[PDB]
Amino acid sequence: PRTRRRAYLWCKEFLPGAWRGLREDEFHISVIRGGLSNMLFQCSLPDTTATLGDEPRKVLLRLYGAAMVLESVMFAILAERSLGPKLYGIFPQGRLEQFIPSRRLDTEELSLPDISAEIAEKMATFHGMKMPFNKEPKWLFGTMEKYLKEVLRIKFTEESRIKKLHKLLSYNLPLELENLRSLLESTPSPVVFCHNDCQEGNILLLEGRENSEKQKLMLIDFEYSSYNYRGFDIGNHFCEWMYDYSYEKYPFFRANIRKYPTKKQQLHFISSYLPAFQNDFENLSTEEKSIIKEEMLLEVNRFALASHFLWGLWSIVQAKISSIEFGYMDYAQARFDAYFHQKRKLGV
Ligand SMILES: COc1cccc(NC(=O)[C@H]2CC[C@@H](n3cnc4c(N)nc(-c5ccncc5)nc43)CC2)c1
Ligand SMILES: [Mg+2]
Repeated sequence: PRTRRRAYLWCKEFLPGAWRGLREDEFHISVIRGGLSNMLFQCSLPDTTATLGDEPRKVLLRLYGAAMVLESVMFAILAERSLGPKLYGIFPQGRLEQFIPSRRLDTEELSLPDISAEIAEKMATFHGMKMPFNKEPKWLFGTMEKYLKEVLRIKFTEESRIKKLHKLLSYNLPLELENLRSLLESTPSPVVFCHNDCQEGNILLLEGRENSEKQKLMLIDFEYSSYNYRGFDIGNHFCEWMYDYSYEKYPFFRANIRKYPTKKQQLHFISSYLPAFQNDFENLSTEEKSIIKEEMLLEVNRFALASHFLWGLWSIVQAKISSIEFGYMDYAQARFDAYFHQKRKLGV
């Protein structure tokens, strides 16, 4: 399109070497993810054109479509620190990032011992770093209260969605949030820099590193990241073991309660997290380690309720406003079913 030109100009003007002197009739762009927001494209030199210096042959273009300062600063910082794709270009419409040869993980891979251990280690790393953002943990209850406010105001026109929403509203979401509030306020959890969306779709498996045991993954997509309770980040990740967003028919996901990590799988994950986060931890006694882990299991199982609640509310608002083809109302109902299931399991 016209879009094609613009993208050519971005690459020509922002990228070094071969790119600088490149013609419009040599530009290779393809869609990776279309839509109206956060569109993703692959852009590349002709296979035929040689590279002057260090310039990449392929880049990823992200377009904002339809807090900008914050996300940009964070992405740049993560690039500088080698915990994210390099930033090659930034502009009002979007950015040019490094193209990492890789694929996203699938849902079932989250439970593989070595994958899970590395995710825990990466999360521990992310959690231990300093970022120029507000350190007060207002994000969790702030976001829930914001989405709850939207939810309570939403009017659907179509009858199907009116009834689905009516069933969700019948839980008494305001009162249930206060129930969650008293539970979580009685559960100490350290405030750390949280990814807040640590799912398979945000975890790259690096090409050529598949044989590495401990270093084959990169966490990406920090758009929800904030200082938050560590319980949320781990609990949210555990919840993600149940949800597979690759299903190709309506509602475009599958939920499987049975796939929530067992006590053993949770212990495996936190056994890998804790030494990467707490430098002393390795040197503690067996009983002290055991005490910490048992406490941490209670912590993250309770914060998993907020994952269900927050993303359930979020998903209701998305049904009203999103352009993505996804069964948002059914996903909201699946999160709320898991919320009540997890409360029954915990006895809270
Ligand atoms: C609707 O189809 C989709 C939706 C999202 C992502 C994808 N495809 C991929 O993620 C593939 C594996 C990773 C590939 N990749 C190489 N470098 C990448 C980069 N820097 N970012 C992302 C990326 C960014 C935000 N969300 C998902 C992936 N992806 C990068 C792109 C192709 C396909
Ligand atoms: Mg994402």
